[PDB]
Amino acid sequence: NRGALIKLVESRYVRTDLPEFRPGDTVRVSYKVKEGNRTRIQDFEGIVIRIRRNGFNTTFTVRKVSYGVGVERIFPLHSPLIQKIDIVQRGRARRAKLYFIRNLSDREIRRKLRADRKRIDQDRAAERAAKEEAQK
RNA sequence: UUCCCGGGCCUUGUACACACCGCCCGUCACGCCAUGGGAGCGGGCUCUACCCGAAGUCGCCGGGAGCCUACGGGCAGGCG
Ligand SMILES: [Mg+2]
Ligand SMILES: [Mg+2]
Ligand SMILES: [Mg+2]
Ligand SMILES: [Mg+2]
Ligand SMILES: [Mg+2]
Ligand SMILES: [Mg+2]
Repeated sequence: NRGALIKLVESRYVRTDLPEFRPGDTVRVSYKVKEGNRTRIQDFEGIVIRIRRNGFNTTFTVRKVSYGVGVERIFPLHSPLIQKIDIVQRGRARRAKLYFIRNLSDREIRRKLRADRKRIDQDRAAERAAKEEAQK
C-alpha cells in the first residue's frame, strides 16, 4: 500500500524556496541556460497564464511579448534550474487559466487584469512586518 | 482628208520639265524604327474606412497604498 505515499516519498526535489503567486499576476523567473558550454542565468518575465497543480511537478506557464512576438515559457515549479522567482506585480485574475489574453494582448488586458490590491497591500505589510521583526 | 504615221501656226488643260518612253496610286512580300490595343504582370503616388498603437504634451485620479513635505501641496504611479 501507500501507493501515492511512496511516489510522494520520491521527492527530495520539492522546494520551499520560491514565492506564492497565482494566474493573472506578473512574475520574473531566473533560469539556468547553457549557451555553448558556458552558463548564464537568463531572466524571463511576463504574466503567469496558468498553473497545473500536481504537487511535485506542478508547472506554470509565463507569457510575454518579445520584440513584437508573444512568447510562452512553461516551467516546472520545482525545477532545480530555477534560481529565484520575483513577483514583479500582483493582478486580479477572476478565473483559473487565462488563455483569453492571447487574442487581446493589448491595452484591453491591463483593463481586464487590474492589479490586486488585497495581495499587494499584504505584501508590503508582510515585508514591513518581517523587516521590523527580524532585527529587534 | 473621216482613219493610221510624221509635221506647222493659234488655242486649251496639266500634278509633266532627262518634259507622255513623263508622272503617279493602293494592296502584297522583305528589313528597321516608334506607337495604339491586349488575358495580365510589376511598380510609384494617392484617397476612404476600420483595428492596433511608441514617444510626448494636454486633461481627469493620486484611492485598499509609496516618497518628500514648504501637508487642504508636490512627486512616483494609474486611467483618457
Ligand atoms: Mg499511501
Ligand atoms: Mg497643244
Ligand atoms: Mg505612261
Ligand atoms: Mg521626269
Ligand atoms: Mg502597350
Ligand atoms: Mg488606441
